[PDB]
Amino acid sequence: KAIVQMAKILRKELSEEKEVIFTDVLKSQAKREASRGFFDILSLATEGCIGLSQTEAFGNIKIDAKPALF
Amino acid sequence: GRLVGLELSNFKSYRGVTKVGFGESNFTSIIGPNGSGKSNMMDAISFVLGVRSLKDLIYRGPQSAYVKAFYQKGNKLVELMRIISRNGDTSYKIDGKTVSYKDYSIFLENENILIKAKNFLVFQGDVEQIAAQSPVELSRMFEEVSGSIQYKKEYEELKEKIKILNQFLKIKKKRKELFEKTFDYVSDHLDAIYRELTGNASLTIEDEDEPFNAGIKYHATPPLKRFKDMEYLSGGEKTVAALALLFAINSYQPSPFFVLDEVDAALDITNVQRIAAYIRRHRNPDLQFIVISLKNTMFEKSDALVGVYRQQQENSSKIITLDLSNY
Ligand SMILES: Nc1ncnc2c1ncn2[C@@H]1O[C@H](COP(=O)(O)OP(=O)(O)OP(O)(O)=S)[C@@H](O)[C@H]1O
Ligand SMILES: [Mg+2]
Repeated sequence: KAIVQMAKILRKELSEEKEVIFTDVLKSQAKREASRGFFDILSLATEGCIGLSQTEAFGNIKIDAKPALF
Repeated sequence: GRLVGLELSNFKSYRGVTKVGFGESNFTSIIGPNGSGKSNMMDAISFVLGVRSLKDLIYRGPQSAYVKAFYQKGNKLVELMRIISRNGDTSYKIDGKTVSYKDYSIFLENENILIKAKNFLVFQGDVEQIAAQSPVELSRMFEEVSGSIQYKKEYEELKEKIKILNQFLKIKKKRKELFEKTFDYVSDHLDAIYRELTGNASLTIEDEDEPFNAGIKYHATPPLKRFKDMEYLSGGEKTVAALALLFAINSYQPSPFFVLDEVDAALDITNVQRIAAYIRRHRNPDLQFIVISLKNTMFEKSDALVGVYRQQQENSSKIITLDLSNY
């Protein structure tokens, strides 16, 4: 289950900062991986553990934490 | 042409205003968890295009909902819009100016989007049927895709009456030639496509003189095996046979894009790979593939991704996009 490995890296980083960019979270793990992580966020946002926001078409995805992430 | 993007307004689970940009992707996968609202997104595409496979659309905690599609017709970017009021009254618009469903249907019918045949939209859970349908049904579809179905009424009227016979031969010659104009092409390209998705497949007319008055027997034989009746094929086998027919039939008057829901649900990891390979290998500015898959094997190979997620507080689906052509 990778939705936990991703929840972990985010649960950490979101305790040392308010905002986190998707590209960065991927960064700290080293294309099949980008998509894999992308789904993980979407999953997490749906469960309610995370917040998502994007400004432009294919711009940056801002990830913020929610009380449930913990 | 290409489907550049969409704009939904209280469409289904898409409360408020939602913008979806496909960018220059010619292979986009709409991914997200169960219940997030991916199929609703396809329901929106089929909705703007006409298609009747109503107030039950419109979001539910507004009085009307609308969907806009930004089609790329040459240099210009056309805006196709459709609205539904809570009473059921729909309205169509093109580039902002209201129009009739006839003018609308034609615009699309001219860009090869036959909302009649729906042969470019495979809804969730329906892929295997394209193969498993009955010969009579397959025939009906051919009649529907070629256009030969039009002469169906008149042909029946004049058929019953029995110099009134020349009016019957004249029309028979059209229903038949129009039907063959499509069938022949499809038949000729069917086997190559099936083999690529692998193999051997074929179509067979039953009533040779009047093919439209009988079944069309579809035969597919997965590789290392040897049978022909769809009855013997397994779920994954039936799926692949279906995707081949689906693509063969569209090869005649190529729709500009496909919207496939969970077509890969019954597939091997090997087979998911072949479909993904095929899609990637054939996608291009003229043939765009919008796929909804839960499988990484599938969406990994995409050009871009449209991620759908829920936002429980706000009780609405949401969208975020990612371009995979970089990774
Ligand atoms: N009129 C509506 N108003 C608000 N929410 C709606 C409406 N119609 C449907 N929904 C919601 O949308 C969900 C269905 O979304 P779909 O588009 O089927 O999701 P999905 O991502 O396709 O899921 P699968 O097929 O299981 S992978 C349901 O769970 C509903 O709660
Ligand atoms: Mg669905």
